[PDB]
Amino acid sequence: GVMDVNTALQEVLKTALIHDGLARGIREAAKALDKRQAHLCVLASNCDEPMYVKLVEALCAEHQINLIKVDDNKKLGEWVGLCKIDREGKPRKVVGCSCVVVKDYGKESQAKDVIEEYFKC
Amino acid sequence: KKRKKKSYTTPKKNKHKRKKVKLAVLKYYKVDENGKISRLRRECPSDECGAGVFMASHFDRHYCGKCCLTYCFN
Ligand SMILES: [Zn+2]
Repeated sequence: GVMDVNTALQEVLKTALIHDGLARGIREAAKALDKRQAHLCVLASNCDEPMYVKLVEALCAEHQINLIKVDDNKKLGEWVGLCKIDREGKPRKVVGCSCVVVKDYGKESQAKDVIEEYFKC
Repeated sequence: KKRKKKSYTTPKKNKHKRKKVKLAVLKYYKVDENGKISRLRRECPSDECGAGVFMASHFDRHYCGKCCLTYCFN
């Protein structure tokens, strides 16, 4: 029923992870942005380094790509598969670019659609 | 059958340890106060070396690292 951003993001990030995409970390996410292979950016909050977040806003703005501002980067690490080991490990991933469409070539779920619906307004 | 006793030739060659650099902040420069990023490093002019990759700037010459393409300052 309800598919708010904070629950469709997990679905879209996972579904991308099965089908490549998901450029994790500031490096290679900046590469996806400059190379213009990106379709969605997920910047995490509570990032101490101001230059980090400011530069990723700059990249997204100039490249005209949507930007999601989630909190608790560790949760982003869970979502993008950085955790592994059941539910242990958990490195922070405070930025991620969803290459080859917001969704992936495997499936086109409506959870992808809610993202663009929320971004249109 | 005897021990090597190779202390004559060197005292063990040290292996290379890559120096840890924090981030790639020095490459891009938004800080235009108007969200205008300026790239502080050249980019590579090779086919598989598009906008993502950059080229290093030594005291002379420009070096890629991916395709090892070099442009001397001169
Ligand atoms: Zn190159």
